[PDB]
Amino acid sequence: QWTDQSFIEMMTPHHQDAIDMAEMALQKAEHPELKKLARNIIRDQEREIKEMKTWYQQWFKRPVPALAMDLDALATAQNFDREFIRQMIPHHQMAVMMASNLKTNTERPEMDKLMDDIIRSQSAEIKQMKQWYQNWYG
Ligand SMILES: [Cu+]
Ligand SMILES: [Cu+]
Repeated sequence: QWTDQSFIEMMTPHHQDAIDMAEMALQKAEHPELKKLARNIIRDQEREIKEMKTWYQQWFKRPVPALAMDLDALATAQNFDREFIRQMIPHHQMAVMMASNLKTNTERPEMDKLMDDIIRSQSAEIKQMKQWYQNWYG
């Protein structure tokens, strides 16, 4: 059962990985649909990281401590877009399934709004990537 603290500790680098892949995609992606996604992942998940880091400080009197994606496998992948989606889909799935779990445990209104946002946007992005993968590679 996830608590507010351990969730943020895990979700922070998880979001950071997505941002890092999305930044790489601004350079290496071919399909414009993918770059529009990346620009959204960057904007929306940097904002959530910033909030998680803030809340963590406010609630736990210290910054988020530190110590799932393979960015070198993506960098040297023969087909960037295919490997982006192949990694970003299950990555988003962990986010969704976790956000749903914490949703029924947390008592903080900040986390409850955050869970809904994750569940909402990331599920939608999954639907887009599934569709793109079918059109480009199906
Ligand atoms: Cu994340
Ligand atoms: Cu993701």
